Amino acid sequence: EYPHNYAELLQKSLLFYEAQRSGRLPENSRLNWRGDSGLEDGKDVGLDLTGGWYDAGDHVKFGLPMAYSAAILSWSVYEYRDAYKESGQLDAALDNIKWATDYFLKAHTAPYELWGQVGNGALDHAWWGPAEVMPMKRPAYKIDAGCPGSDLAGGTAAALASASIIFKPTDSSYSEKLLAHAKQLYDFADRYRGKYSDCITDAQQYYNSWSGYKDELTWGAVWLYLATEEQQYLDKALASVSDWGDPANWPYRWTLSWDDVTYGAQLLLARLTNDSRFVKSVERNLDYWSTGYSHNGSIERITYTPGGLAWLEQWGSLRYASNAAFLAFVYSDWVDTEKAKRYRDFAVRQTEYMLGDNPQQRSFVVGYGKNPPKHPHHRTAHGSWANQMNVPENHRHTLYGALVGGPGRDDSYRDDITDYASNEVAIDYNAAFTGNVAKMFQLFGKGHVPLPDFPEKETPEDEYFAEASINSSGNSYTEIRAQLNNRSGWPAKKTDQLSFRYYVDLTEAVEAGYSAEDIKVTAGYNEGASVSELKPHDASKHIYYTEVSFSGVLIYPGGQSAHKKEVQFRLSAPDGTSFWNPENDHSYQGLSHALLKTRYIPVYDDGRLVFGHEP
Ligand SMILES: [Ca+2]
Ligand SMILES: [Ca+2]
Ligand SMILES: [Cl-]
Ligand code: NA
Repeated sequence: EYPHNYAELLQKSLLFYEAQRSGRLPENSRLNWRGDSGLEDGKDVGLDLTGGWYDAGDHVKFGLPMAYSAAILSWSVYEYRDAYKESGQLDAALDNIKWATDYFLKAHTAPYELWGQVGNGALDHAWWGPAEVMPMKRPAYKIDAGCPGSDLAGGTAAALASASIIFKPTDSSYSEKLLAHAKQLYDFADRYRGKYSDCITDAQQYYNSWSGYKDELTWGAVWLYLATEEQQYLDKALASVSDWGDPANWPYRWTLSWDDVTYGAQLLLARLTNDSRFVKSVERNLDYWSTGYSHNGSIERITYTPGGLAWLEQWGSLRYASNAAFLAFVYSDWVDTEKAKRYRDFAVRQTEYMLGDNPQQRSFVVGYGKNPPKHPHHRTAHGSWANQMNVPENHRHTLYGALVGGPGRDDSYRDDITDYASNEVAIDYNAAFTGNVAKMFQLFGKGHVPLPDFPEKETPEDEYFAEASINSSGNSYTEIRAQLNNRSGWPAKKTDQLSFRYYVDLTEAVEAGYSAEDIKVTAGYNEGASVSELKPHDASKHIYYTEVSFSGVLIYPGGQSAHKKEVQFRLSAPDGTSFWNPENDHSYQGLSHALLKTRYIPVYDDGRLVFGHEP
């Protein structure tokens, strides 16, 4: 069997959020395959909008699911702080939530203005490569008083308010700052009513506000109550519920998600009030998800796969079962009735399904457990240099901790980078899941310890190199074809100051009465390089080189044309001479007429040797 370690699992789930980081990364970052990215986010609107999380396997920063994810992560630290502490993961949980809330503070530039998206969906998704080298424009979009977004603003207010609670013990001034912004955002949500996707209309095609904003208005208010213990916010929360309509008709067949936070709001209000409206609605939902909801005369129950997974729909199936399990866990830690036992058992069984107890006999958490998914739908972890999903054929990097979309309604599943149902990853997928892992550690994790010095720095493959071949060679010249490659991935990096050197031995020239001045270096077919005349490398041994420089030419791992540039160059002794001998030339060794990588044409970036061997 797989020997589960819930401290390790929790550690890895938080490492997933570290892999999602946009912006300038700290020096002490645990992932050597992530570098600075999105550094111009907000420049088109004159703001520093850098930081935050990439949503999924893409690089749009979608505000509504980012707020949701930070809120739920904060919620689980609020409920299960001791589990985070004893598993060693509290510092990492706070540090990862702070990455999101720091971005919310930058996005909240004015009391009634909130930047809600960076990146355009079509522009971002049309290109398949690592975040560090994104070549497209990344526009920023906002809501404000003239074009509001009570769902986005309310959900971000909830994220800041919940975060303000969990940061207070270790950073009271940051806590106070989070809380002050949360009050402003909630006033924005309350006073200027509308769905954010009616204003940031790009979001309609990815994170449409299907449920509207009445749920976020309750959600933000109750979180502000929990964060201030001021009665006005509880009153506002309860008043906002009147817009939910007749309590007999409250929905119960969905679950907590980035779109519908009704299920979180009513659960929090049930604990605060014991009002039968919220208690009954919570239990209708969790009955429907677990044993079945009894109408007195019939039993209504969510679809279950034959393998035991509670199956809501085709996309992010595991995310939905995890979100339900988190509600079940939190409710079963509150309520005293038999429903506490039934919901707890449900939550454990669903969590055990996605950790390996399923017909596929495999974990659905990348880099954890038995036979985890190897091909999650994730641009930067895959690391294509060619703008193609099947190049390379395996991921360059391990996206530790990511919960994939998972099986279909018949437990079917395919570990395929293009299978979006199976292998999508996303910050909202991992948010409640992270809390469920904390609870699994509390319940079953005695003696579980996290992994030390983890993860190990990945050893890079060849990232910068020339492939070269011999065009022709005579007794007075050598002509070379070269393609200078940037296939970087540890981390991927844009390079516009790449160069290489081609080394020759001129001993036979000196013996014949000639010198380096008599060799002419010329370019033929050329995609933007300069080729120097010969320069000395070792004067005593008559070793010279030509410097071939693509200075000012952008080369980067983002497409078949983007990752390489070509130049053909010739080194010529005077016409009619016969001394020229390439066979003792350092950079000529092993070359054939077929283009092939060579370690003897060293490559430089801004003058720094980055690959290959000098003589
Ligand atoms: Ca909503
Ligand atoms: Ca020679
Ligand atoms: Cl290209
Ligand atoms: Na693989």
